[PDB]
Amino acid sequence: HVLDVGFLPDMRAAASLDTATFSTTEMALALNRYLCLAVLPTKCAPLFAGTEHRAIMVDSMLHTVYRLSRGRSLTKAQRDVIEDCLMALCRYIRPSMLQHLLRRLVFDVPILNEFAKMPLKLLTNHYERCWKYYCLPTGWANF
Amino acid sequence: EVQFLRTDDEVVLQCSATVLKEQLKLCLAAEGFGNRLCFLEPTSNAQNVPPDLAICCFTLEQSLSVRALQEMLANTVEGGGHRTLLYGHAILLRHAHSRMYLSCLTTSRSMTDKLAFDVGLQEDATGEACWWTMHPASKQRSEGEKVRVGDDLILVSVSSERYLHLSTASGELQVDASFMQTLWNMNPICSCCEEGYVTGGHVLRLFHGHMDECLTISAADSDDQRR
Amino acid sequence: CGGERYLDFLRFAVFVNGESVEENANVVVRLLIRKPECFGPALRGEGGS
Amino acid sequence: ALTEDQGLVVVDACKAHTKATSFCFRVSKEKLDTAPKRDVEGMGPPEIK
Amino acid sequence: RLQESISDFYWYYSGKDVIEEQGKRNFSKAMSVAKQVFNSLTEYIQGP
Amino acid sequence: MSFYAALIDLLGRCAPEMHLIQAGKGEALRIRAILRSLVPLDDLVGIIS
Repeated sequence: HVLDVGFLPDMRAAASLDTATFSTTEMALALNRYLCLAVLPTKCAPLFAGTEHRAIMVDSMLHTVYRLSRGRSLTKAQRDVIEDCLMALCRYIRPSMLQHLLRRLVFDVPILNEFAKMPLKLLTNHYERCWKYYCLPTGWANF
Repeated sequence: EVQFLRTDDEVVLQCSATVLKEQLKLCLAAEGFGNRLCFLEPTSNAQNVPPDLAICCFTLEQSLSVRALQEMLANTVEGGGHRTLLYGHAILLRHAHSRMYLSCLTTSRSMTDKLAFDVGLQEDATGEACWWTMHPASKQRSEGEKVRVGDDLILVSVSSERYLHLSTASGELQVDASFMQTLWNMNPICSCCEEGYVTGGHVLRLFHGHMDECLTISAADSDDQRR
Repeated sequence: CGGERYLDFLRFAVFVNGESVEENANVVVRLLIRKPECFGPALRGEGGS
Repeated sequence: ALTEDQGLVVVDACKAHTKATSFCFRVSKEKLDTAPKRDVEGMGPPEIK
Repeated sequence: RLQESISDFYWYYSGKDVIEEQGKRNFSKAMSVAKQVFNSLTEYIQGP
Repeated sequence: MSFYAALIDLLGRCAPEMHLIQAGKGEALRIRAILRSLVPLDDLVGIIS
């Protein structure tokens, strides 16, 4: 289902001030994405697309996001990072180069908390990443 | 006078349906040791050729109320009898011959895309699926009445929560408990017999002379072909 | 069209305050086996569509 | 049964005409017509022990 | 009808050891009505 | 489309509790078994996909 159902939204038909007809599909994640938030069970299917797909919507506010649904949508990413066994480096690159660095404080403070939860979940115990080894201190320096 | 269906009495289920615009005489049966699934035994041609009714003979083991049955279920850890049957009681049929109890089964047949639950003979009476409940067919009776002979009945499963049904289909008349509340007549084949006296169904050995003779067919592997 | 309105009222019986009441649900599921045997052989199972 | 092609013989079930196959007991070999039959739905008395 | 009803109530509370206050109150109400029908039944046959 | 979507809305909503009675009581198991039979799996996944 995460291979199929998550891929039915083609970025949810992201608005460019040319899409305000299928607003109900935005609210289809009220029930569809709630199951994903609730459940937290190798990379057999491409989960990286799902992580960055959620990362688009948490930051994006061009279409009317309906702020209660914005909190609802934030819960999915917040739940996904805890269960993830370090298969989000590709998704981890994007928030490093924005939010506090490239100032989007109106739509980066909750993302700032979500990113703040990332290093505490992993001490330097059973992981290593040379590309991510220098990215995080550079982002920490700039922020 | 009109008799009533007492417990601890032999009995046979019965139903009829039209295949050529005629009320065929039918009765449930099962072989037991072998194919455990039940099968239908026609008897309409009994005048011109008799049926095999030995397997068909069922027996009423006991009967009680639904709540009392649930208390028995909860009290899983283990007299005179002859209690008269009433509508709404939880009946318990038994195969007189095979000594295996009638029950539902978690199977399917004919690919109806729907529950069929082909009935069969469970090897033990333990478990709640073995029990069945009666209900009234004709409106002239109601719940709590003393059930008599001849009147039509609607047997219902306890655990399956499904009704006994004569399933007409392309093939032979299947008796899966799937869809319709078939009018199941209930024929008393026999009842409490007298001690030391002969009745139908009892198999016996014919003696001759004083004691030292017996009628028999010759043993197998013989030129007469055992006739 | 006629079925949808009746099913909407049947919907409102059960999800009272984000729950599912057992008694009405039980009676509904017993009754729903028989009378919705219509709507063709698709969902009845006699067909297969 | 008594199929009469050879005599008293044990025939198959699928050739039973219910008159050659049918039999009855008797109290004694004294010749009695036994014209008046009897019938009852119940058990009736026990005769043969 | 009352016999079958009250008999089923006994089976519901048979497994339970202690009886609820509400259950005993309900059962007492049923018992009082049962008493009145028994006396009314007696008066049809009192006197031969 | 609307009719079948409303029908499964009723059928999905009237599940036995969430987990209270499902963890031990028999009524929940019977209702869930009959519920899964009518609309079996590997058809929802095709329709949603």
